[PDB]
Amino acid sequence: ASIKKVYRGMKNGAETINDDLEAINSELTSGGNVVHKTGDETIAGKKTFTGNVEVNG
Amino acid sequence: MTEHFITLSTTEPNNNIGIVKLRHADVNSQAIVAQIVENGQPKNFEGLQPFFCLMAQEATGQGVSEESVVSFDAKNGTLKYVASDNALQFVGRNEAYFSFRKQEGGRWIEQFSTRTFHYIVEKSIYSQPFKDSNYWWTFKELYRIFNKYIEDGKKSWEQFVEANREILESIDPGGVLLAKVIDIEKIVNEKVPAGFKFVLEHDSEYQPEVKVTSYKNAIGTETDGFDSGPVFGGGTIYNVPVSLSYDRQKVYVEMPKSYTLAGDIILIDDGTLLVIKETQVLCFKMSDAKITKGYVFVA
Amino acid sequence: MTEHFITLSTTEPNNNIGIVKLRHADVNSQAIVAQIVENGQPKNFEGLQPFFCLMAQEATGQGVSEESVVSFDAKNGTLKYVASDNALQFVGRNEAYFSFRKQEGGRWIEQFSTRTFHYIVEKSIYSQPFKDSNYWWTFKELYRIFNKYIEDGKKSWEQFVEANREILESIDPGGVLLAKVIDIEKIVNEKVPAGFKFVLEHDSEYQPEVKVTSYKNAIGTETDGFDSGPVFGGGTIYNVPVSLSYDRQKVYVEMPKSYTLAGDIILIDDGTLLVIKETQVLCFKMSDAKITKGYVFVA
Amino acid sequence: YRNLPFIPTSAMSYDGAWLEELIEGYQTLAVEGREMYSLSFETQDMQVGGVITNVKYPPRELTIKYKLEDRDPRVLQEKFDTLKAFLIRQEDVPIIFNDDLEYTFYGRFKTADNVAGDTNSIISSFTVLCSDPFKHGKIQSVKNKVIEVLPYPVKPDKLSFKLLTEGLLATDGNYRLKSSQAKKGDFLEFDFQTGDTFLNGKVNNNLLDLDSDFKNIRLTTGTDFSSSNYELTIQYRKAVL
Amino acid sequence: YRNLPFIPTSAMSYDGAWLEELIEGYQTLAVEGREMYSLSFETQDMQVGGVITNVKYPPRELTIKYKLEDRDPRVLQEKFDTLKAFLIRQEDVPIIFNDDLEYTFYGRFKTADNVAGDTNSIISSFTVLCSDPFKHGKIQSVKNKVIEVLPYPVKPDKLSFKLLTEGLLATDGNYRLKSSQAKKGDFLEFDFQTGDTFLNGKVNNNLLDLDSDFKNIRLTTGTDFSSSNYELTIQYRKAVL
Repeated sequence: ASIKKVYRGMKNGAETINDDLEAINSELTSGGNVVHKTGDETIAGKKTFTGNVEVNG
Repeated sequence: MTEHFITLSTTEPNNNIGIVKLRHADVNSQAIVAQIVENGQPKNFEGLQPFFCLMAQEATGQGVSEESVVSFDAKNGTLKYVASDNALQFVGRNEAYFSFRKQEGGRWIEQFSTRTFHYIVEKSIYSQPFKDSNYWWTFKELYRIFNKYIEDGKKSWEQFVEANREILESIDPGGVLLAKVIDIEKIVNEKVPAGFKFVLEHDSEYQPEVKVTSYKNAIGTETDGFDSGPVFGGGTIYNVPVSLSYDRQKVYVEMPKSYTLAGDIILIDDGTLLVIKETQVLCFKMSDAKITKGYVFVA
Repeated sequence: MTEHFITLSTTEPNNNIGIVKLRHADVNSQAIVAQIVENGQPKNFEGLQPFFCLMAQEATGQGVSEESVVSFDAKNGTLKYVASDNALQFVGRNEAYFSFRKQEGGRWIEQFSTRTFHYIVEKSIYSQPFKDSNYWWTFKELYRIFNKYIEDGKKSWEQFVEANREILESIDPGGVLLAKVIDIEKIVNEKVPAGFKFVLEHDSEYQPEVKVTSYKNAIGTETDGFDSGPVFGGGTIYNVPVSLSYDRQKVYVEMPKSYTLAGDIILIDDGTLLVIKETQVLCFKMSDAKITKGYVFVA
Repeated sequence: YRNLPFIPTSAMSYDGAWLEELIEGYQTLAVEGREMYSLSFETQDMQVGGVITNVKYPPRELTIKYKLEDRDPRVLQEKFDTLKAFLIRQEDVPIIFNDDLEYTFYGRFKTADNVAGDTNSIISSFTVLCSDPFKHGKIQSVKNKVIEVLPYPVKPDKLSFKLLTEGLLATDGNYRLKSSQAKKGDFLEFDFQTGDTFLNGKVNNNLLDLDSDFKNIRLTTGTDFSSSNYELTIQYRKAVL
Repeated sequence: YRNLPFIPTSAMSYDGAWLEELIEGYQTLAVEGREMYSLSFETQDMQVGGVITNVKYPPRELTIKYKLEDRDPRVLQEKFDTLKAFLIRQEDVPIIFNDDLEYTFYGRFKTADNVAGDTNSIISSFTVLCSDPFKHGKIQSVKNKVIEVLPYPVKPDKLSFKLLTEGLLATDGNYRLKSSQAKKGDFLEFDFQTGDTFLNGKVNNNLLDLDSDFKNIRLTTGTDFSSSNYELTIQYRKAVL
């Protein structure tokens, strides 16, 4: 997620933090670079599943 | 909002059965949903205005408590009464019922009422008296006195300044001149860009726009640590009036003499620089260029 | 941190819940995870702030507290209140409840409370000493000492002016400086942001840019109706000099004394507000934010 | 002056009416049996200790201590004749107490203790047998799951199912309610616990539930039926002993 | 001023919680039956004297004298409603007394004594049937032999065996635990007395023990199982009457 840097004596201290927290939380539900439990997503790289895999589709 | 469902009768001799319990501090939420039934069938009170009648303990007379019900369906015999401040005033074990009258004007004609139901009100933090300054109080009492100290205090200060103004101001032919000058001297010290000059060195060959803001108790600048100040995340932000002067790779920012601050100069990664002296922060935001150095102007 | 899972009702007594036991000196660890239920179904307190309400000690009348709940989910009706010093003040049995309140600045819109629950506070090796409540004494002593400043301040100021009586009369002969200063303040009251402060409430969390313009005889403002004025469409448009001051969701617009206009405040449903007094209009244009309320500043 | 009927602290509301209000001179003095309940046990003792075979919940009877007085012996006799007529009932009756107004018992008059034939101010007691030992609170309508603090497992009153898929398969982990070849495509199913089953509007007892379905289901403090296949509206009453 | 809950000398802990702590105004006055135990006897009397056929250990019930008081009759009723809900249990519950904290009883609420419907300060009692009349102390894990002073023969909780030879033949002189065709070459097997048997990690209840094996074994003060063929880890709890 694209986040702004927090420093001492920042104009709008609380505002910047709120926007940073909302930007991170948005990626926890949809989009970004993380695989979600909901929605259609594309995954790249060697994924090694040590556990058991079940496909219903 | 919370609803309380009751099926009240006008024929069935209940007298006390049918409990409804609320509490003191419940402004406009706790509402009573009642079904009116006569001889096992719903009663149509068409043309009759419903009323919430309350028989309060140690507060009886001729009009103990009566409030008109606004939300109601007379065709099906249903009503919704939201408990008012008066209804919740009587903390304890009370009796209530619903009246229905076809009032013409002053004198009534037809008035039928439902059986009595128990209307009990539990105490709140607000209703319970608490000990303060070796005296017993309630919240509403102190809140009234404190707000009175604020209202009367400000009126007393407004008059103190006004009265002390007319002593020097009106009672003197040349005293007006003195007073006017101090006022102008302050407006020039605060609103006009005067006694304070700051230099901002940049990479650009042009004239970058600079915006200056002043604020106290900003994030991580408070005296007693983080979130110790009266206003979290910065107090009041003042847009500093500026008079811009430019040279090759140098910006001379002229500011009012009141915004004069000699503190630590902190340069951030981009077109932003801060001057921090304890809690007081002076912010410099530059567009289309990168700040390389910042310092107070010297002659 | 320790979690105490309990289910609290608004409509049923909370007697069947387990023993809620907390330790006296635990700081911010002892959390009460509560499920809010109403008539068997979960309650949605959307738009309402939950509060922990601990009632005072019946015997002494000390120990009353109302605290804002930090973590909570209004949609599902769950809250996680962490006990504070005031909550685990008294060692032993305590009587408290949770209230849900929607407050619009100072006035209460609606509030609904859960049925009272009981919790026990266990003895710790540590025992925190509590200052006997003196809100009334502190507030009135501050009012007393401030009024002492007004009494002593008026006496000291009169002593000052009267001692410098002759000096104040012999300061300016005739009025050469007075006539010069009156010309300075004439331009300071219209070009510098002087005495006129207007407050604009907004929906934005940031600092929106405000642009103020002054004009006479705009459409529908003329004295003798539409197109009755000398210049159709409006007269000369003056760009009002501003000294912007910002607070959370509030913009303090300082303007020159000449632009002082107390008329009808008309709010269009966007980033535009008007102050109309007969033919004179003062326009307030705001960027990247919507104006909610507009009023003249009062301390 | 005013001859106001007195209602004591622990008065009894038999069939919605107060007896002390009904009969002048009548007064409920004490009510016993409701505050404390005893259990029936089946024990299969062995060499060491003994295992519990079955735990039963006996129907409790509440003893009502009353005082009826009248100066005239003829009227006093008539007063009792009214009392008996009111008490002696062929079907069960809803009972509420002035001190515990929240709940409702469901019993019937059983036996009366010996009554003296002199004084003109008689104090006696009579017992009221409650077929169901539980006292029930208000009726509540909750969607899908019960989250309320339930002190005892409660048998529901009505289960309003609204299908969304092919078939109905209601489960909470312990009880499984089956309905094969059900009315698919949003059709209401009423399962009235204190009577019979319904389909949409009409009564359908024969077909509604499958052979391996449950109607002896009990609600605990954390019973969940919520599923994407059906929208359930549970109707129950809090039962206490 | 502090409203501290009072815990009496012989207070009862029902399911880990104190009732006097649970219910404001509740106080445990006396507890009877624990101090002395009675035995059941089967006698085959003859011409002179009479021989004892069998000695049985009946399940004892502990009667608990309590006092509940409140100024308000409405609240008092609610107080009892909470007490009943807590006492009335479907399964057995661990009981510990404030004067004998070392041991733990395992019983269930049975019958409550008659309760008055006036005063507002009630004093009565209730019996708590313990299916197992032994009070159990702390759980102890001892290797091979029990040398502790055991007042009564104790049935173990878990027997952890570790093989060294071909077959398993656990003996103490009276009891013989046999397991033919066992897992030779250091294989752990759990004999959980309050459930089933285990083999290494997997549950093997059907094959583990032989037909002539014992699971009714009792530990005396001088029980020895120590052998060169197996390494035993006995897990037991001291039982007292």
